[PDB]
Amino acid sequence: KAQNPMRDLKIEKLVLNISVGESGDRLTRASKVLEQLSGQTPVQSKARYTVRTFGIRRNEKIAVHVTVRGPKAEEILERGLKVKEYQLRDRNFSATGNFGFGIDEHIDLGIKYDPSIGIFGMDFYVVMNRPGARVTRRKRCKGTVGNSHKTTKEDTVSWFKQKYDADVLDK
Amino acid sequence: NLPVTVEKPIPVVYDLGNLAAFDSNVLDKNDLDSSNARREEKIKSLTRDNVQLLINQLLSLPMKTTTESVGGTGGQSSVMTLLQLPDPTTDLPREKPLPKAKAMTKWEKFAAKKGIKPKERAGKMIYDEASGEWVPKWGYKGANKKLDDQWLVEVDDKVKGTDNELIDPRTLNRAERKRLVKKNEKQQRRNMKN
Amino acid sequence: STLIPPPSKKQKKEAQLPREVAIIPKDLPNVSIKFQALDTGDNVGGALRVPGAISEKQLEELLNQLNGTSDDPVPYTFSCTKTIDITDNLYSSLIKPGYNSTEDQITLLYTPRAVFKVKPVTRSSSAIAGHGSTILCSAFAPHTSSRMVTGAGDNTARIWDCDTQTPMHTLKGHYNWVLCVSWSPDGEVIATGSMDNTIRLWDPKSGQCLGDALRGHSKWITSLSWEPIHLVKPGSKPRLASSSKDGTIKIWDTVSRVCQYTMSGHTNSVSCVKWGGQGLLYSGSHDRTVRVWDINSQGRCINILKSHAHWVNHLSLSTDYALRIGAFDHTGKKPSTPEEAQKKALENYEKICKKNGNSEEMMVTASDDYTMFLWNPLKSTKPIARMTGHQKLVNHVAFSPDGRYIVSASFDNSIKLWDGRDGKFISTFRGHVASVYQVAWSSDCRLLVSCSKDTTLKVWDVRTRKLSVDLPGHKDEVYTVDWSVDGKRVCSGGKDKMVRLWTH
Amino acid sequence: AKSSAYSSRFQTPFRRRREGKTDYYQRKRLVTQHKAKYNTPKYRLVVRFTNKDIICQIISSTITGDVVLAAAYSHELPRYGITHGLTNWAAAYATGLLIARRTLQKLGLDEYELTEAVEDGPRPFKVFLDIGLQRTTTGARVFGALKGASDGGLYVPHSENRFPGWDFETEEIDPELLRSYIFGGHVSQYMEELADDDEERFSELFKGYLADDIDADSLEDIYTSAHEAIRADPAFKPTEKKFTKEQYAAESKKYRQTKLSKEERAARVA
Amino acid sequence: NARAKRALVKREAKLVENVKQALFIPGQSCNKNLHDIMVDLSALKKPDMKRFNRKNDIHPFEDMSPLEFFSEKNDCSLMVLMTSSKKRKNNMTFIRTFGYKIYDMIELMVADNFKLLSDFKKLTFTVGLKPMFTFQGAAFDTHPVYKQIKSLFLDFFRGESTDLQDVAGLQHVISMTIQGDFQDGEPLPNVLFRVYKLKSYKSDQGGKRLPRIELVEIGPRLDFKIGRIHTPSPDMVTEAHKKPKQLEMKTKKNVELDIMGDKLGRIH
Amino acid sequence: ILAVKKNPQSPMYTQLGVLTKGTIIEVNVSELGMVTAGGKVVWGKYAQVTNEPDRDGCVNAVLLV
RNA sequence: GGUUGCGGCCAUAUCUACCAGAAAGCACCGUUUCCCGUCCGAUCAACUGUAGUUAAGCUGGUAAGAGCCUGACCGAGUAGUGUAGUGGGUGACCAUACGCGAAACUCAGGUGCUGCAAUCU
RNA sequence: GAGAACAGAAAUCUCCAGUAGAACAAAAGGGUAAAAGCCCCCUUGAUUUUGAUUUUCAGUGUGAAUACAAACCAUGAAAGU
Repeated sequence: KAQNPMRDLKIEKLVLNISVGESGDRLTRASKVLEQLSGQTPVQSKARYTVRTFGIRRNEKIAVHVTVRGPKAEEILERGLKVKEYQLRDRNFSATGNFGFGIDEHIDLGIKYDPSIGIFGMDFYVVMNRPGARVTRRKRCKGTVGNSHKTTKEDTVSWFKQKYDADVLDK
Repeated sequence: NLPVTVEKPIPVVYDLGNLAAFDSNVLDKNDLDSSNARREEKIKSLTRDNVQLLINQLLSLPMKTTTESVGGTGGQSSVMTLLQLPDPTTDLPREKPLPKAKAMTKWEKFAAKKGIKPKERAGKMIYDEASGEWVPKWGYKGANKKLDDQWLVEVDDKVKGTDNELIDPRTLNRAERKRLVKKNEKQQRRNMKN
Repeated sequence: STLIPPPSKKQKKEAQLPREVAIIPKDLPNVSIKFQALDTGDNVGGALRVPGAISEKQLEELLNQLNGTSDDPVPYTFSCTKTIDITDNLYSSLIKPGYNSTEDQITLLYTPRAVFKVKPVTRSSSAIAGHGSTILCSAFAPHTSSRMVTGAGDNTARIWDCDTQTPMHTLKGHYNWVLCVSWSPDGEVIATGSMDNTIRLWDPKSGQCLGDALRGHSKWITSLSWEPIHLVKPGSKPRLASSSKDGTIKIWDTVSRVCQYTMSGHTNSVSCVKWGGQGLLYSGSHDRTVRVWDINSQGRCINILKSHAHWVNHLSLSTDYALRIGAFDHTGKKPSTPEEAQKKALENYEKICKKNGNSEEMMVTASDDYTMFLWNPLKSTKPIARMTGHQKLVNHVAFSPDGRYIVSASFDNSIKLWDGRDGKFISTFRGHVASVYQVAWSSDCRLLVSCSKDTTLKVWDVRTRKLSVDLPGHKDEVYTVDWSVDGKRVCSGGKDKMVRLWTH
Repeated sequence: AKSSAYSSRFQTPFRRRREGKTDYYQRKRLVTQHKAKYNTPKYRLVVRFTNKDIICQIISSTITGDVVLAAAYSHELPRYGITHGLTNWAAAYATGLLIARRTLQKLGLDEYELTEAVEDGPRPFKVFLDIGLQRTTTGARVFGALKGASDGGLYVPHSENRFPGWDFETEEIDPELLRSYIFGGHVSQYMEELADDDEERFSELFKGYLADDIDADSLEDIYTSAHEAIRADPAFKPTEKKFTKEQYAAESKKYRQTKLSKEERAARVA
Repeated sequence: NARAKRALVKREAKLVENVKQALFIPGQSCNKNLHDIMVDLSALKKPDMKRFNRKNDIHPFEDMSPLEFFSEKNDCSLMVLMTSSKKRKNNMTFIRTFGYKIYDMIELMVADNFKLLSDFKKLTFTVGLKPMFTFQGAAFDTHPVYKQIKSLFLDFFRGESTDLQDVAGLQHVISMTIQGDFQDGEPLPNVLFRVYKLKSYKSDQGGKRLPRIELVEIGPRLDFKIGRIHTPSPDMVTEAHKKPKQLEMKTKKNVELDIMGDKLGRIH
Repeated sequence: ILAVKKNPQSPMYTQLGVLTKGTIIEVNVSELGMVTAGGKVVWGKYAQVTNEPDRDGCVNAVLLV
């Protein structure tokens, strides 16, 4: 069951997110640096609500995000872990097996700083699932996933321990 | 080679528009009772004879042929031959009553009295003199709302000495247009009430 | 759209009234009939009594039994002479109108027919692009309906695979418009005569050019005709006769790629040349004359036929379909050896040529004097008949594959159907609203297709003498239409630079 | 934390919608809607793709469940000479051609109905294309099967803006690229490109072609021979069955779990 | 909004009415037999059928307002209420409405000796084509109750009315026969409802234009006992059988329209 | 000529049938042999008058194609 | 008997949790030159059935689970609800004959049937 | 409900459950979930034009309004709408 090659946990997708709130030159530079870091054009996200405290109107631009898959996503993930000095908390993981973390200064990832670029923080989020994750996503005969094949927090912690040899910090 | 000439005591009447036949002959209750074992064969044979007569009538009906091909409107192409069904004869009640003609409105009575003929209504496009373009006279990008977007409007002298002096003439014209629209709606609801 | 007048109230009442069923009475007596062959006029069996409950199939089998050829019966169609055909049975065809009764004798003329049946084309199989200019000519392969050759105004021809309706080969040797194309009756080579006063030969399977062009004409090629296979001795390839605007008919031996004979009698442009089945060449030219040359007499002009007052635009022979098809049939079966091909082509020619005693090959000439002339050039120098009635020039003319009907397509927006023996007028196909450019028979002689200046094709049923189906789809004038040998496909081309394939 | 009220008030969809393989919104317009009220029966050419087979079926809707009139599969293509790539564009074309020729042969159009008493000649067979839950894309194998059936001789109403070779800037098609896709020129082009670029991937892919010594230039020839053979003999041959119905039933019932009686279940409870 | 207006226009009255819709309502007491018969008749009626799934406390001869509400909500002019009781076993009530008001009602009971559509296991016809009809027994022509039965079933299964009919669609016939003739002062005989598929064979006596017909039963065979009747008023009958007459050209004396479409007048 | 569709001067002149320059008229085009893409024969189309018939004694028009 | 494609009836078919499935089929699964689409070949599109796998998907078994369904000569012809012979009583109301006519309750049980085509050690 | 720097109850991203408990109109006692909701592509024609047909007007009775139909038109691979 665990010895079967079809239950292995892999990187489904990696989402790089920047939620800058105010739209303009800073949002454009965030989209530019995400394009630099991923090699792909990012996508904006429309405003969902309107709050005077946050100063955001309806249908405004707040954030940008990119999804990366494959060896490029693995390279970006290992750059993020290299910046994170290989120390992950147990609260970064969640019940569904995916995990995220925030980087406050993106210069250490491998991008030379420029005075126009400034300082940007970004959110890494890694989604974990086994092969056969398209059963819930294909057009024809859409179906659920059984519990045994489902992804659990303890199993993805075990996979991370096997892969990166990093202690899961309780506190 | 079975015969196709059904012989009946009482001649069957036909409603070819409804694809129906009616024979008013005598049926034996002992031959049609549920006790018998040949009752289904009797029913099948009676229906067989009536359907034979009906199909003979339908195939004796006049036929419509065409020379048009497929891919056009109509449905019938050159290879198809269609029976021309007559109007149905059986009287059937309608689901809803006939649409009553709406009574003449106040405008219609006035126009009849004054002999005003209805408008030709060729189109909604009018020629704007200041430009060289044809524009809609109402509706989407219509020419009835150009004063709303006019860059400069002269304030009329008659507005002086009134509390409407400081109000935008564009806003005043929008209010007057909306009042005219609501007056038309109220007149229509009055005609519906009457 | 202008509509037919709707039925009135009284007509609707009569329609609601019950109908009468046409049924054969069980007490129908016997009727005496005489079978007479339409082609030969030979009476068979004298007069014989038959019951009134006969069918067309049973009458056909009875006639075969009377002849004594029951092992291999040959289908027939029966008519009574007005001349009214037997549709289903004798009672409902003749006795029901009451013109011929059970007491009087009924003389039924029977005509042989084709065992195969061609379904009418009713829709466009495909619209295929590829030509850079207007399509000027088109033809089908004699052996198969899957290959079509089309010559256009972009100085090229195309070979189209009609199975997938996709282009297969491009023939790019000429420098000017490809005015005519022709597939060899053995199916081995395509000849293209062009506007640049040249003729080229192409291998179709490889889509290649057989060496160099056939040069020698000073004006553009007007028509290409092939030597018949049934006259070509086995082990040899048929020669190519070619007419041109310069008034000459050149004969080309293609194995040696030489020009042998140069007929020169015409004083104006030759409209068409035809290679008949008795070693003769018939040429129609704008000098208002028809010249008959003998290939067995060194190409000398045996006859000059002068009855037209204007250009003879076209000419057709009674055996034209057989000479075009060679040794093939509607089945598409290929002969084993060239000797077998020669014998089979001989039989195919003979079936049409030698009937009712002596072999004859009638000719029809359509001219610019709004008329046609029907000739029998071997027997007499005078025309057999003059066919008049068209208001404008007769552009195209064609004998039926069995040679019993003549169809003329004219510029008066009409087609006229005439009898193929005496040239007497039969009927007028109307429905085109512009000039009819050309026409084509089907293999079983039952259906006709015509292309017009009005951007439409029209398929007509010869038996009912009425329009069968009207096919639009071309965006411009249609210049050429052809029907396959097996009667499965129809190709059309014109000014819209597209090839339309049509099928049932 | 679903409650009894939720489970009682739940309104389940149809079975074919739960295990989604039937689009009822499309199907009701396919079956119950008519352009004219002349009562002409409708037929569907259903085209479906598995991971290893292509299914084409001519189906007439019936009130007690629809009935298949004629069927063809891509696993019958090795019989006609196509043993590799049974789920590509050319395989779809071959399956469409096969089902078209087989239907025409069965109906007698080319080599006692009530229409024979009114008309002299038979109508061309009209079927409407049914694609199910498949994306309509320019160059899809379902439209390849459509092209194959149309060339075979069935009348399927269609426009050509989804065939390969259709230019997007102008409403025109490229029959050269269409013929390349018909005779597998794209697969042969990939075969040559891999053979010249990376022998490693051409070792994995197209291994059977190397095993059978089938060159990258004979694909058109074998497709042409398959088309000729299909047109020559389209009649369906059922596969000769090694074992019988009862034998299959017994052998499968040996593996399927038997039923346990209510008394046995109560004994297990107590 | 535009879709709502289009739905209202489709619902509103017109000179040429659309096909009557049939709504199948199960009652308080229902059975598998009632469900099977309702499914078979809904197959015979569709695509002009709508079916309700829950149970409804409906008594047609005690309160018409739920039926009127259902008819007005679903825009259905034909209604079939399927209920059961000891007094009336397998009761099917056929309601026909005029202008969302109860025009007439018949109340029949299905006999226990019914064969379903699934029992025959025979090939059937294509979905949604109008059938042929045969009515056997002079009571359909003469007696008021059987007059109502004939008109009701013709209206129920008529479907679309057209002036052109494809011969390839002459598939099946519905036969209604009266179980033996009767006299005055006698109980009403049952009505037998049958469905047959046509098979045409060459006759060899009437030529190739007149074939021979044979029938194969598809079901469901039904024996209806005529329990209860509710008749419409004469004014409602006249209002329902009025004609629009806007469609027909007015017929003027001595004026005709000939084959070429010219208006001609006659003088005497 | 079949009808006077639109006189540009006035609808009154349209309904009187005035034929002046610029007037849209309907003309029978049966002899032009026009056929629709659907196969129907066109025998009525629109033309615009391009001359002054009161000045030159004749009506000249250009078809609107 | 399994499985697939197209269906009818639309929970006896649904939800939750374990186990089983030989063959065939189905599916996960490999690649991105081609036609095609996204931020992402994840979905869609194309190619090989070639590297593998029944881990899921799919089906079946199991559960005094939730839910659903069906027969009752079970409630019950009861409650309820309308007319009546001059039936009473100046009284607030009631059995009676004829009509129409339930649900709550109890018992017996159940957890998918089927139409067309093709195929499987 | 689980997680993800600023970012907490309310800003942005991911997973799972989610019969609609949202958003459109009506006042359902059964409206709509591979939608009738949200987003995208195409159409800007929508006051077309023909009619011996229905109704009304006219000193300009083969004109115009009006009803109905048809030919078109839009879109889609198509069924169709």
